[PDB]
Amino acid sequence: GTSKLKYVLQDARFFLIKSNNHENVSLAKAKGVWSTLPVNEKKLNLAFRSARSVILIFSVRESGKFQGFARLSSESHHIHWVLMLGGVFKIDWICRRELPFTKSAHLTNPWNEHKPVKIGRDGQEIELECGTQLCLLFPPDESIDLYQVIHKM
Repeated sequence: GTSKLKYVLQDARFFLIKSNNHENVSLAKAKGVWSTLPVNEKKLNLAFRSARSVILIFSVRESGKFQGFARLSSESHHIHWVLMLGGVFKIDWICRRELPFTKSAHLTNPWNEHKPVKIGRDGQEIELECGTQLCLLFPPDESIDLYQVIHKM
């Protein structure tokens, strides 16, 4: 179902994460971690303290798709990334399935000039309504149990 997912997303904040290669997103899916440049690190740490859930929505450059989304479970703290980096965020994946950009063409992001939500620099914040609808478009990931994520909120 979608009900626990909607609960996790209620009043969340959303950020677009752009990776230049699939290897880094694979590492993040395997190890439950993400790292970003300090300008984005500072924004994510501020957001983590400010909201019930901070959701990272991942897209590999040139792939034409999102590769999934995850919830921050920690601030950054001080991984063989394919590359100055900041700390390491621990994340819990909510969906490890892909979503093609063709399916999100009706969603615009007011915080990026109402451009389609696929468009944005690494770290671009996605407004609440747009980000919620974007996450709800992903195919359900039946391997994930949101019970454990709910308890961390």
